[PDB]
Amino acid sequence: MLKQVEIFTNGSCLGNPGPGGYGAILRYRGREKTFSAGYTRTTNNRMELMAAIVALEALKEHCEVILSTDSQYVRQGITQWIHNWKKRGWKTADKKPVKNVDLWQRLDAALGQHQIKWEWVKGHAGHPENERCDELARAAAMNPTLEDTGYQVEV
Repeated sequence: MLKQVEIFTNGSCLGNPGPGGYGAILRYRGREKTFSAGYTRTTNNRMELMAAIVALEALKEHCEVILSTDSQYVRQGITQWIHNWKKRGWKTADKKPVKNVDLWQRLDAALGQHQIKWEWVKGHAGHPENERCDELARAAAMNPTLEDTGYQVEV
Protein backbone atom coordinates (compact mmCIF):
# COMPACT_ATOMS: atom_id res chain seq x y z
CA MET A 1 0.00 0.00 0.00
CA LEU A 2 0.78 3.68 -0.66
CA LYS A 3 2.03 5.95 2.14
CA GLN A 4 0.81 9.17 0.50
CA VAL A 5 -2.70 9.94 -0.79
CA GLU A 6 -2.59 10.56 -4.57
CA ILE A 7 -5.02 12.88 -6.33
CA PHE A 8 -5.22 13.74 -10.10
CA THR A 9 -7.69 16.42 -11.25
CA ASN A 10 -9.03 17.95 -14.43
CA GLY A 11 -11.82 20.20 -15.61
CA SER A 12 -13.32 20.96 -19.04
CA CYS A 13 -16.01 23.32 -20.30
CA LEU A 14 -17.47 23.66 -23.79
CA GLY A 15 -18.38 27.39 -23.46
CA ASN A 16 -17.84 30.43 -21.19
CA PRO A 17 -20.21 29.71 -19.75
CA GLY A 18 -21.14 26.35 -21.14
CA PRO A 19 -21.54 22.74 -20.13
CA GLY A 20 -18.35 21.51 -18.48
CA GLY A 21 -17.34 18.88 -15.97
CA TYR A 22 -14.53 17.29 -14.01
CA GLY A 23 -12.49 14.17 -13.71
CA ALA A 24 -10.78 13.36 -10.40
CA ILE A 25 -8.94 10.18 -9.37
CA LEU A 26 -7.77 9.75 -5.77
CA ARG A 27 -5.76 6.87 -4.28
CA TYR A 28 -6.81 6.51 -0.63
CA ARG A 29 -6.68 3.48 1.67
CA GLY A 30 -6.31 0.63 -0.86
CA ARG A 31 -8.90 1.88 -3.39
CA GLU A 32 -9.13 4.10 -6.41
CA LYS A 33 -12.15 6.38 -6.10
CA THR A 34 -13.23 7.91 -9.42
CA PHE A 35 -15.27 11.10 -9.54
CA SER A 36 -16.91 12.90 -12.43
CA ALA A 37 -19.91 15.09 -13.11
CA GLY A 38 -21.14 17.54 -15.69
CA TYR A 39 -22.79 20.89 -15.04
CA THR A 40 -25.09 22.50 -17.59
CA ARG A 41 -23.70 26.03 -17.33
CA THR A 42 -20.33 26.91 -15.87
CA THR A 43 -16.69 27.69 -16.65
CA ASN A 44 -13.35 25.99 -17.17
CA ASN A 45 -12.00 27.69 -14.04
CA ARG A 46 -14.88 26.49 -11.87
CA MET A 47 -14.54 22.88 -13.09
CA GLU A 48 -10.78 22.77 -12.43
CA LEU A 49 -11.55 24.10 -8.96
CA MET A 50 -14.36 21.59 -8.36
CA ALA A 51 -12.08 18.73 -9.46
CA ALA A 52 -9.71 19.50 -6.58
CA ILE A 53 -12.62 20.15 -4.14
CA VAL A 54 -14.52 16.81 -4.38
CA ALA A 55 -11.23 14.80 -4.19
CA LEU A 56 -10.20 16.44 -0.94
CA GLU A 57 -13.66 16.47 0.62
CA ALA A 58 -13.27 12.68 0.30
CA LEU A 59 -10.49 12.57 2.89
CA LYS A 60 -12.04 11.93 6.27
CA GLU A 61 -8.79 12.07 8.23
CA HIS A 62 -5.77 14.36 8.03
CA CYS A 63 -3.49 12.93 5.34
CA GLU A 64 -0.36 13.83 3.38
CA VAL A 65 -1.55 14.50 -0.17
CA ILE A 66 0.19 14.90 -3.48
CA LEU A 67 -2.14 16.61 -5.93
CA SER A 68 -1.31 16.62 -9.61
CA THR A 69 -3.05 18.91 -12.02
CA ASP A 70 -2.41 20.66 -15.38
CA SER A 71 -4.69 23.57 -14.25
CA GLN A 72 -3.06 26.99 -14.28
CA TYR A 73 -6.03 28.81 -12.73
CA VAL A 74 -5.55 26.53 -9.68
CA ARG A 75 -1.74 26.89 -9.75
CA GLN A 76 -2.17 30.67 -9.98
CA GLY A 77 -4.71 30.82 -7.12
CA ILE A 78 -2.46 28.61 -4.98
CA THR A 79 0.94 30.23 -5.70
CA GLN A 80 -0.12 33.85 -6.12
CA TRP A 81 -3.60 34.83 -4.97
CA ILE A 82 -5.17 32.97 -2.03
CA HIS A 83 -2.50 34.15 0.37
CA ASN A 84 -3.46 37.81 -0.40
CA TRP A 85 -7.21 37.24 -0.51
CA LYS A 86 -7.16 35.94 3.08
CA LYS A 87 -5.29 39.05 4.23
CA ARG A 88 -7.78 41.17 2.25
CA GLY A 89 -10.79 39.29 3.62
CA TRP A 90 -11.56 37.62 0.23
CA LYS A 91 -11.77 40.90 -1.62
CA THR A 92 -10.25 42.52 -4.62
CA ALA A 93 -8.46 45.86 -4.81
CA ASP A 94 -11.75 47.84 -5.44
CA LYS A 95 -13.13 45.95 -2.46
CA LYS A 96 -15.43 43.48 -4.19
CA PRO A 97 -15.54 39.73 -3.47
CA VAL A 98 -13.17 37.89 -5.76
CA LYS A 99 -14.35 35.80 -8.61
CA ASN A 100 -15.47 32.35 -7.47
CA VAL A 101 -14.90 33.17 -3.83
CA ASP A 102 -17.55 30.49 -3.19
CA LEU A 103 -15.25 27.82 -4.67
CA TRP A 104 -11.96 29.22 -3.39
CA GLN A 105 -13.22 29.43 0.20
CA ARG A 106 -14.46 25.85 -0.21
CA LEU A 107 -11.15 24.58 -1.49
CA ASP A 108 -9.45 26.63 1.25
CA ALA A 109 -11.40 24.91 4.05
CA ALA A 110 -10.36 21.49 2.59
CA LEU A 111 -6.69 22.25 2.03
CA GLY A 112 -6.50 23.33 5.66
CA GLN A 113 -7.25 19.84 6.93
CA HIS A 114 -4.21 18.27 5.18
CA GLN A 115 -0.56 18.29 4.34
CA ILE A 116 -0.44 19.09 0.59
CA LYS A 117 2.36 18.73 -1.97
CA TRP A 118 1.25 20.25 -5.33
CA GLU A 119 2.49 18.86 -8.69
CA TRP A 120 1.81 21.20 -11.63
CA VAL A 121 1.98 19.15 -14.85
CA LYS A 122 2.08 20.54 -18.40
CA GLY A 123 -1.03 19.42 -20.33
CA HIS A 124 1.15 17.60 -22.88
CA ALA A 125 3.21 15.78 -20.25
CA GLY A 126 0.69 14.53 -17.73
CA HIS A 127 0.66 11.08 -16.16
CA PRO A 128 -1.84 8.48 -17.33
CA GLU A 129 -4.15 9.51 -14.48
CA ASN A 130 -4.20 13.08 -15.72
CA GLU A 131 -5.20 11.84 -19.23
CA ARG A 132 -7.99 9.66 -17.79
CA CYS A 133 -9.19 12.77 -15.83
CA ASP A 134 -9.45 14.87 -19.02
CA GLU A 135 -11.30 12.00 -20.58
CA LEU A 136 -13.71 11.74 -17.68
CA ALA A 137 -13.90 15.53 -17.71
CA ARG A 138 -14.92 15.81 -21.36
CA ALA A 139 -17.43 12.98 -21.07
CA ALA A 140 -19.27 14.80 -18.30
CA ALA A 141 -19.44 18.15 -20.10
CA MET A 142 -21.14 16.10 -22.81
CA ASN A 143 -23.91 14.79 -20.52
CA PRO A 144 -24.38 17.38 -17.75
CA THR A 145 -26.89 16.69 -14.97
CA LEU A 146 -25.98 19.17 -12.23
CA GLU A 147 -26.44 22.88 -11.82
CA ASP A 148 -23.45 25.05 -10.90
CA THR A 149 -25.22 27.25 -8.34
CA GLY A 150 -22.33 29.57 -7.57
CA TYR A 151 -22.03 30.78 -11.12
CA GLN A 152 -22.32 34.52 -11.53
CA VAL A 153 -21.98 36.43 -14.79
CA GLU A 154 -21.45 39.07 -12.05
CA VAL A 155 -19.39 38.88 -8.79
